[PDB]
Amino acid sequence: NLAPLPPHVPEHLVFDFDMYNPSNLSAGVQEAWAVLQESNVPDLVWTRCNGGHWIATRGQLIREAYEDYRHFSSECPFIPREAGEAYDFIPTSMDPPEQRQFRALANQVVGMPVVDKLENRIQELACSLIESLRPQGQCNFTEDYAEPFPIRIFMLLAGLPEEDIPHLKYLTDQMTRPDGSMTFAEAKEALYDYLIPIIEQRRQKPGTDAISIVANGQVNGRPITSDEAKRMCGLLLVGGLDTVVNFLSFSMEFLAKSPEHRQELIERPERIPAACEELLRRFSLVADGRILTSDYEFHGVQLKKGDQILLPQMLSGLDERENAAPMHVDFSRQKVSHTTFGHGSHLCLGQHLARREIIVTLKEWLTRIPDFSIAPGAQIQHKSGIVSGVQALPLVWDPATTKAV
Ligand code: HEM
Ligand SMILES: CN(C)c1cccc2c(S(=O)(=O)NCCOCCOCCNC(=O)[C@]34C[C@H]5C[C@H](C[C@H](C5)C3)C4)cccc12
Ligand SMILES: [K+]
Repeated sequence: NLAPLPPHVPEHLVFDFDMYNPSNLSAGVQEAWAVLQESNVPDLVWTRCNGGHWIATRGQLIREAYEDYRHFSSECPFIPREAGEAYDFIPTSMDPPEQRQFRALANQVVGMPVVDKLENRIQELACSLIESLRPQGQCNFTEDYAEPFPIRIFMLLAGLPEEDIPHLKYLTDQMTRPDGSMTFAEAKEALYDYLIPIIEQRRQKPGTDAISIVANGQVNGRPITSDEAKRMCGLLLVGGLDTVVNFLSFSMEFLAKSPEHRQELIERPERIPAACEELLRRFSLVADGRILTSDYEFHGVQLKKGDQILLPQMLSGLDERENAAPMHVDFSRQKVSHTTFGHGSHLCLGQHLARREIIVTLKEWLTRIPDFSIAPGAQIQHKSGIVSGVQALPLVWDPATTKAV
């Protein structure tokens, strides 16, 4: 489905990349996107897929556009446009300067100080999940560890009850794993519908959970509205789910296929934080974007007001112009540059929580289950979109090589 080429887009910049079903996807999703960085592909191209939009293909342009919020607005951040148009999460759908105070409030509840009182539940959570799988000699890592882990952490951050996990999980999957049964807007309303009463409850009777802080916060002078509070809690919920689920999956798929990298981390556990950083670069997975606020020439290319531009956070660290031999994982890589957590005013607020979740997972898994493999005969399937991922991750190990800890 190739949308008619707008008159202002020259034909030499056309490259019909499909972000939801890239060709060569079977070879790995990062590799599928990296086709945009082969030598005969311009720094900035137009695809007619998914309604028609620009794609910046190089770290320098991706970073620049993310810095220039005046021209590249978060008001419509998703492709296709209809999804971008409905989306009203806070602060991701706002531009500076109104975004600033909402980001400050969100930061209180997911920021670096909060990551200390949570560490213990994160550690405990990772250990009991791993210990439950360890004697089986197999799991589907995506389903059995990756999925339950971040939602359980969010419940403890937001002071919500465990029994709600399955309902909430059903709601969020309906939003981010579309089978096409309902529109983005439709799924989002279903989600808000759960959240609306909880905010009502916690505005009248506030506690000390993240939802209570948000719903009773002060922004831009005055108290936050119930509408604003819902739009914030919606994003605090979903922001840390698919990203962490899919990232851990990519990481574990790599370690399962790489005994030498496994052993490196087993022999030298102090290298885990650095290995986390290099995996973050290599298996970067987010791609959202911006909408042009005005006509604007960007690196020799005429962009038109209302044009959408995909600015793939994924691509910056895969750019061979900023990391030599980018497809190779080197835990001893000396200057690891990436925009995996974004760039500019919307830089991931959960990046510190995310790193703890990743580092704790790797530390605790390698200690209990040092030697594991991809199940024999399994072909690992990837999916591509705004948050790329792993369909399933069947792993196997000999329980006799494991230790209860
Ligand atoms: C591997 C894990 C994660 C990755 C790769 C990731 C990636 C990103 C990216 C690329 C953005 C920028 C979006 C944009 O500019 O439009 C972002 C923003 C954000 N992230 Fe994450 N994220 C992760 C985990 C988390 C977690 C655990 C949380 C906490 C619940 C979280 C909360 C947020 C929030 C609230 C924003 C919006 C910041 C703003 O608009 O000012 N993220 N993340
Ligand atoms: C034109 N056409 C026929 C169509 C074709 C193809 C698909 C279509 C879809 S669609 O169903 O594929 N589009 C909806 C998919 O987007 C889900 C992502 O939102 C989840 C919330 N995540 C964040 O807020 C995040 C905000 C930021 C950035 C990331 C990571 C994290 C932080 C959380 C996302 C809908 C309608 C039409 C479609
Ligand atoms: K919008």
